[PDB]
Amino acid sequence: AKELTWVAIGDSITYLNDHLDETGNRVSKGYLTRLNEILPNLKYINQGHNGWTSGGIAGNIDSLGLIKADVYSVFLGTNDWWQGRPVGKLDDYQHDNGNTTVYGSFRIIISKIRQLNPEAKIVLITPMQRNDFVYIADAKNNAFGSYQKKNGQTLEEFANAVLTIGRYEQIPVVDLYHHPLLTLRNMVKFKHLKNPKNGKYVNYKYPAFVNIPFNPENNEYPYPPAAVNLTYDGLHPSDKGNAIIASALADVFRQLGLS
Ligand SMILES: [Cl-]
Repeated sequence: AKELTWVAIGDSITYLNDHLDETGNRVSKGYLTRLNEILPNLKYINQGHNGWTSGGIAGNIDSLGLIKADVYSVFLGTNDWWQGRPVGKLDDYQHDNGNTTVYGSFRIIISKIRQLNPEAKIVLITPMQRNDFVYIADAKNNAFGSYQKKNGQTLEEFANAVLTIGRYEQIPVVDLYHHPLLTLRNMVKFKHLKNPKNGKYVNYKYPAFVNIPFNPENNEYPYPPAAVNLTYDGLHPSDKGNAIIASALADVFRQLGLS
């Protein structure tokens, strides 16, 4: 019945597929679930680790319980960007300079996959753009969007590194970063914020909201249900976001002959 085991390696965007309560139930189907609806012979294993960088994945690579499978996807980098990890250069992927850059981490991860199954298909997924993130369970956990550099690096540099590794290895890449539907303006409808001039709440869409302070101690959660668009919190995909991701991933799986 064309059954294929698919290990999905990732961060919270992958993790949350099977923990919808952690989205505040804003999401009903994650991208693994949706991929499987499109390609029902693909049997996912969720190796998404909540909050992890590619550095964390690579650094713990022998302790994740990774198993032999027919196809692996790797969807990492957004947390590396936020944490300011150096992207590195292709040389860090080609040679063992340690788990000290994103390129280095991908070297470790792809090498492990090939150890597990030298015959397995591999797909890389670039980070999606992200707007201002506010954690639904604790608003003190927040981050600015990818319109701004973090530690001198753009999120686009991380997407470009993934694309470069894909080209070097002749491994297909799902480019979410440059996906024409996955734009900053469509991440959230508005941020619900106090107007500094009068203390009253106002719906500020993007890019207006970049100019309005958010104080999590003096402001309700700034992304009520009405704010959901491609994400429910600035960062993590909504049902709509997950559908677009799953469709893009399904196209690549088809091209690889996995359908
Ligand atoms: Cl699972």
